Amino acid sequence: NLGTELDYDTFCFYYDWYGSEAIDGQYRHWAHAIAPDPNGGSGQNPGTIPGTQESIASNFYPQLGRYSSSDPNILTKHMDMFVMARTGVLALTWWNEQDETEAKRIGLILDAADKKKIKVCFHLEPYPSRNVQNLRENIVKLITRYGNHPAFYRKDGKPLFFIYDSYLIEPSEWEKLLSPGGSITIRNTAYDALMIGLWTSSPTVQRPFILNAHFDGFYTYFAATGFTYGSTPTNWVSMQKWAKENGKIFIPSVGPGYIDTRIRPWNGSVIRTRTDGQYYDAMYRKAIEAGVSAISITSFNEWHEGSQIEPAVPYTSSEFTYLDYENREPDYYLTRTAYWVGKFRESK
Ligand SMILES: OC[C@H]1O[C@H](O[C@H]2[C@@H](O)[C@H](O)[C@@H](CO)O[C@@H]2O)[C@@H](O)[C@@H](O)[C@@H]1O
Ligand SMILES: OC[C@H]1NC[C@@H](O)[C@@H](O[C@H]2O[C@H](CO)[C@@H](O)[C@H](O)[C@H]2O)[C@@H]1O
Repeated sequence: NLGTELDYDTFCFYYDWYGSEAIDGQYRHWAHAIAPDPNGGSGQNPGTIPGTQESIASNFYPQLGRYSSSDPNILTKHMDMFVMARTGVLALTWWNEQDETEAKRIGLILDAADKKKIKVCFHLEPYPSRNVQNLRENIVKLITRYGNHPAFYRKDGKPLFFIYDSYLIEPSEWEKLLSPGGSITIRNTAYDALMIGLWTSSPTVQRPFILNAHFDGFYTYFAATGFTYGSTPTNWVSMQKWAKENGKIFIPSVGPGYIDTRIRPWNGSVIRTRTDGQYYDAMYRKAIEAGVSAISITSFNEWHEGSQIEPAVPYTSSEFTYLDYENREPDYYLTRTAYWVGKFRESK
């Protein structure tokens, strides 16, 4: 009873797409295309970020440098950072890449997590031609391949998946997978799981979707307050009330800030400034105050979107002057997370 234990109802969104030239053949994701402006006309030549030491695809700079997500020693350090933050579940981005380098990374992550008693669940992304049939096939593959790993997450005996952009699939399709009567149901099978869909817009649209698709719960993802109805924290009390009334699990997503203008220069309206951690505090406070049973954190290391709690350091190159953690130390967002985990556990 030290107040330092991992919390297993706290989920931190984790990305394993970073590479080094040495380990992966390229500085993967540190190099990144610059997205054209959706409202910016037809002849755009936006360019790319080369992913050199001076110029990486983030408005911030990692304390660990241009790391490889395949590097066992980087993984060990990340797991130690999870321990520091008291975040007991790593929610791994999963893009269905069906290649051996990804299979290797997933094994390394599970192994490194287990050494620190961290758990892993999968964040199922909108991969090409994703539909309920191949989703089932991939759920089967993941549970079969990893269900016996000691680090594989379970809640009251069930695996848990977050489904990004779930709303892109019709409720009549979801019901085949998620209804107890569905033609390809996972309910009452070896592959049953808590399915947590992405709540985006207004209750008028989202309430029937969640009910008719038979999702077990919902999350909101976006670190930038106000980006969607779901990511507007003043809605969370109301959202929790509905969740409780309808037997659903609400897992609001909290983040320390947002900025993606290195890769999306036209997207400045979505910037949310960290102000020495006050933004993080405000958002985490709203989640706890809503009376939820679980909280998700956006993100551990989505460096592109500037939502990361992973330690960042001050850096000025000839190419760019990076943002940093201002008056706070590089590990401030890890220790502040630990602080909020404590408060969460206090009132659970
Ligand atoms: O405009 C860039 C925007 O893209 C991403 O969000 C998109 C999508 O995933 C979401 O489902 C909807 C919800 O309204 O919005 C976009 O279409 C995110 O990367 C976001 O942070 C970013 O601003
Ligand atoms: O994990 C859910 C959701 N979060 C924000 C992004 O990480 C998004 O993925 C895409 O955008 C990133 C850059 O922010 C890009 O590098 C990646 O290729 C896209 O998939 C993700 O689905």
